[PDB]
Amino acid sequence: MGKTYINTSKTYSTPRRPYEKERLDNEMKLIGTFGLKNKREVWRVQMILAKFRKAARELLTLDPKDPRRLFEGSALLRRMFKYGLLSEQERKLDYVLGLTIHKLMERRLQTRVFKLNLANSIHHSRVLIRQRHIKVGKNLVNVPSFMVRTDSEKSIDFASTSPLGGGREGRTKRKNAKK
Amino acid sequence: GVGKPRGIRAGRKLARHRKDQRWADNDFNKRLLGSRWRNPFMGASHAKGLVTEKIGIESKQPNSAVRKCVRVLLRKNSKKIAAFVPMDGCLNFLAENDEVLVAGLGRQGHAVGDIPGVRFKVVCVKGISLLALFKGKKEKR
Amino acid sequence: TLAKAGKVRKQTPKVEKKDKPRKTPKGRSYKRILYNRRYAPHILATDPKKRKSPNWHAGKKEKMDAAA
Amino acid sequence: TIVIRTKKILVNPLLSRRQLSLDVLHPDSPTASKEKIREELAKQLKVDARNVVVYGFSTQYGGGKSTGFALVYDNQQYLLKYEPNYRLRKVKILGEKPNTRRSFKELKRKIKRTSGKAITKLLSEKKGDTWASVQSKKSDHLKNFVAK
RNA sequence: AUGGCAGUCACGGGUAACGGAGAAUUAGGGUUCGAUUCCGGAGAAGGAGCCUGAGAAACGGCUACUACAACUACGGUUCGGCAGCAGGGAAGAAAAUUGGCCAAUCCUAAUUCAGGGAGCCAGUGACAAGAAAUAGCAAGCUGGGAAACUUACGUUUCUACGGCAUUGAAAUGAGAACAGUGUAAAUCUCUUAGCGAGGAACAAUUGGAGGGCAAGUCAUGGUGCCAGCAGCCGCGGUAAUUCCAGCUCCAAUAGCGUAUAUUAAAGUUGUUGCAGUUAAAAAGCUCGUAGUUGAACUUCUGUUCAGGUUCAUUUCGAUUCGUCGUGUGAAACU
Ligand SMILES: [Mg+2]
Ligand SMILES: [Mg+2]
Ligand SMILES: [Mg+2]
Ligand SMILES: [Mg+2]
Ligand SMILES: [Mg+2]
Ligand SMILES: [Mg+2]
Ligand SMILES: [Mg+2]
Ligand SMILES: [Mg+2]
Ligand SMILES: [Mg+2]
Ligand SMILES: [Mg+2]
Ligand SMILES: [Mg+2]
Ligand SMILES: [Mg+2]
Ligand SMILES: [Mg+2]
Ligand SMILES: [Mg+2]
Ligand SMILES: [Mg+2]
Ligand SMILES: [Mg+2]
Ligand SMILES: [Mg+2]
Ligand SMILES: [Mg+2]
Ligand SMILES: [Mg+2]
Ligand SMILES: [Mg+2]
Ligand SMILES: [Mg+2]
Repeated sequence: MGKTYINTSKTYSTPRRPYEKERLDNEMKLIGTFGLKNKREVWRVQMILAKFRKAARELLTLDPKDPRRLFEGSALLRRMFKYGLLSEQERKLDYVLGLTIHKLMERRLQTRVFKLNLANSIHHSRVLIRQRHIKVGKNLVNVPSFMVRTDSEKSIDFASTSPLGGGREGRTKRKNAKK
Repeated sequence: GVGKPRGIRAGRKLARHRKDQRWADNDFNKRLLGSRWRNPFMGASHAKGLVTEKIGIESKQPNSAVRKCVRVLLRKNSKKIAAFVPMDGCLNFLAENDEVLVAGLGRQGHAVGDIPGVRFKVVCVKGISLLALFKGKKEKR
Repeated sequence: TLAKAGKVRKQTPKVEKKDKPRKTPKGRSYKRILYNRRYAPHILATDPKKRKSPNWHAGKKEKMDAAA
Repeated sequence: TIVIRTKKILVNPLLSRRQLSLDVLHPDSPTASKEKIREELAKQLKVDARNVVVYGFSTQYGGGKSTGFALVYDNQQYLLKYEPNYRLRKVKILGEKPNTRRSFKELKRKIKRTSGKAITKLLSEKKGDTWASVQSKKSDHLKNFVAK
């Protein structure tokens, strides 16, 4: 008797033109710039940027004093702020649109750990936030595709991880036989 | 004005007109006339069958070649089927009377440009994907 | 015919495959290598109109060394 | 060692107990054993350990913090009447949980096909564990226990 | 008594049609589905009849018939109906264990303790959805470079960098595990000690490389309109860019081909938004009830007051990282 009720949702987005010379070129130049793994990821991001603009357009369709806009518009922006996509001095909705996927990509646990000199590379970082080598907030973050919020961008180290805690993984297996 | 009538009171007219002038579409006319159900598979995507005999067919126009084909007998349907056996050595696996799984070739209707009156592909022998029998390291009986 | 089945394949001399010298990294690594061999700034550097074909290296040992 | 912070507490005079959320801090050691958590709590409350029952725990994805809920009963004599039969076998007070299903389903089989005469007899053979039995055992823990 | 319905489609027929809530794609308008967790309906092998009850034509109740299932000492009998669960058979392109429990959600009863294949647990499970590893760092050699040192191919250095069957130790889940958590119990996850990675390794496939459609200008081997490819163009008849295969490349990547129905591309069914001389398409021509479509007039207008609104500003008071108040003019609202 199976009656699930949790919800679906695809984070993907397949492109119409399957072999756009110019499009693929950006996806790769992107995957290499952000240490991505598969084209999927790149679409996952575009799909997200979508929900924002589709909601920006949806709101721009309103009177400037619409009970709805006034409330949802602000709240959407407030969120662009917590994730730091727009700077204090970029309120107005119209700005929600001029958002580079390149900008939204930069606010990831990946893009951050590297740009925080906390790693030797855009890649080095990638295996790190993987091996738990990175804690955020009061919790530990394993998933490289974290949406790093402004407020907590301070709290990002390695709590009780070999590079702060007490290592002995490859070390132990190493020194014991040396004798 | 043009042919179509532009009255706010004449919706009915436009409506019936579209429902009518719409039969001119084959795609429409097709599914609308339970045509899909009358084909050999009875709408189905695939069909099991027994090999009635391996026959060969000649290529058409600018091509000249011996195509490999199996005459199959579909199970519940019970029809004579013309089925093209894919890749190279393929027919060398199809033993007469074995069980075969067939599917169509690009939209049920025109066969591949080359073939004559064949509308089907053979994908399984004794319930063993052909591709599998085509690559050594896979399967064989 | 019939007995003429697969005449081709039967007649083909089975050549063997070059047993992997090392390995082919599968994962972000492969996509990485590609990024490097082609969209890395040194190739986007020289004219975008005079940059080579991602397979002119048809495996030609003579032009393989001339490039590297 | 550990550090516990009590979080959300209610006072239920009905079942005579206080319900509270627990947040164990074990930065270093692995998840705390209910047992050990039982006493570091009883100490902060200053209540007999066996009158404090802790259930349900978690452990945030590697971080040394575990959330859980516990219960404070005033009279172990209340605690014994309220707690579930399964929580008792857990403190090794009630005991076993033998496989009823199968046989009960089979007796239904026979009984449904007999007249009172034998039925009674059959019934004198259905896998034990009466509620009347559960009580006598509950009762024994009652008298035989006293302290704190 | 003789009406009731009908082209504003009766009556009849089809529906691989149970209706909704909704589902898939969507510039807008649309197109196609809704067996299937909610609701309502219908039914329990087909069909009719009934007992009982507050309540069903019930159907995990009964009676007869049609077709069936089980036992028989063949006299007779069945608390015989799985479109409840678990399973077989059958059909077929096609769908899991004859498991566990009453612990949670609720239900039922004389009812705080009893029963419940509702339901929950677990097994099977790439339907499908979420996150995500198959490597990271550095030395050295080296290509690049590059900034330099500077009339030439030479040294310093550094760098977006980039290569290697050369180097080196750190890192780490898979894995496998005493403990703890969790559980009705059990499995698993999660926390975590002892153990756990260097090349056929602890692992990427699938599908292509003439055009559309991203990627071989290999002077590669075999085949010779044969075998075969090919979605459509077309490949193939001894020097094949499409076959067989090697090599190297490309694409999506724990996924990727294929078949079929269906959405968009389809302004290729068009209300928005088509076409109609010659490409398909104005009827040979007129009349004409249904239908569709219909000319212009009826307090206009002015004055003044007021509330905001805006906008303008040879301008005023406030605040800052962008608003308010004040005045005019103006319009229009009211
Ligand atoms: Mg660790
Ligand atoms: Mg042709
Ligand atoms: Mg019981
Ligand atoms: Mg009808
Ligand atoms: Mg329907
Ligand atoms: Mg229902
Ligand atoms: Mg009703
Ligand atoms: Mg069943
Ligand atoms: Mg229960
Ligand atoms: Mg019960
Ligand atoms: Mg009574
Ligand atoms: Mg399950
Ligand atoms: Mg998945
Ligand atoms: Mg255990
Ligand atoms: Mg090495
Ligand atoms: Mg391949
Ligand atoms: Mg091929
Ligand atoms: Mg080839
Ligand atoms: Mg050749
Ligand atoms: Mg495709
Ligand atoms: Mg058409």
